[PDB]
Amino acid sequence: IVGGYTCGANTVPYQVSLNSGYHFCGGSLINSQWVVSAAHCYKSGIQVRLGEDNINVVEGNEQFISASKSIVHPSYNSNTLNNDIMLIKLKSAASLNSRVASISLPTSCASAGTQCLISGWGNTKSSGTSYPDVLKCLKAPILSDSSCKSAYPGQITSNMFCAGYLEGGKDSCQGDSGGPVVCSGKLQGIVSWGSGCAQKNKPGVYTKVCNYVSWIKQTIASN
Ligand SMILES: N=C(N)c1ccc(CNC(=O)[C@@H]2CCCN2C(=O)CNC2CCCCCC2)cc1
Ligand SMILES: [Ca+2]
Repeated sequence: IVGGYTCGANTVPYQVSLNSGYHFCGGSLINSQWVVSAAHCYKSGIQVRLGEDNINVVEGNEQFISASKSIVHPSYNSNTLNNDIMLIKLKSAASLNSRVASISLPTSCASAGTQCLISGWGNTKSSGTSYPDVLKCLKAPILSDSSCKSAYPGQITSNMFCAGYLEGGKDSCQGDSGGPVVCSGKLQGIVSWGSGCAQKNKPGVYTKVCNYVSWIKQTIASN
């Protein structure tokens, strides 16, 4: 997150870190057995880390649980990042508490202009690199689809939306991949892609979660 702030420990209790020896992606807890992340975060050997604030210090509220199964969206296209969404099953159910909580799925999509919270452990610099160890937060509005498509001609699909600031300085970034965009109490996006980070007229592009709720619900019910 570039241009954001320190959230504070466990103030985003649905935020997960995916670990394969190291943090490599975010995710969102949607019930005690399942996480949703980006398809481009797929890899073998994932451990889900819940209850995290400093990802390099054991502070006392963590739960580390191996994934038993990954399900990348059937229609994910890695070349275009269309349908950039993936479900991860936990080997054992998380113990849900005030620091380890699920986020609700949308009943409908969010409107342009709605303010959202984006969070993660990704790079905080727009030029160069610095990775935080505690969780960072950013308030950002959803942008109109027209502004989104003008920024990225021919590359935006119905399964994507932009959020952020066209003037630059505030955005998600590498390492935030797979993490949540929460608006009005619902998971509406997943950190997916963009051009650089926090560059002018290149806002963040997010997987449009409201298009996948039926797939998510049916998939979790059958797995
Ligand atoms: N909001 C931002 N500025 C932001 C930028 C980048 C990321 C991390 N994501 C990535 O780097 C992803 C995953 C692997 C390939 N990624 C890419 O973004 C590669 N570019 C795609 C492919 C080209 C056609 C349109 C799609 C964009 C996360 C956030
Ligand atoms: Ca920790």
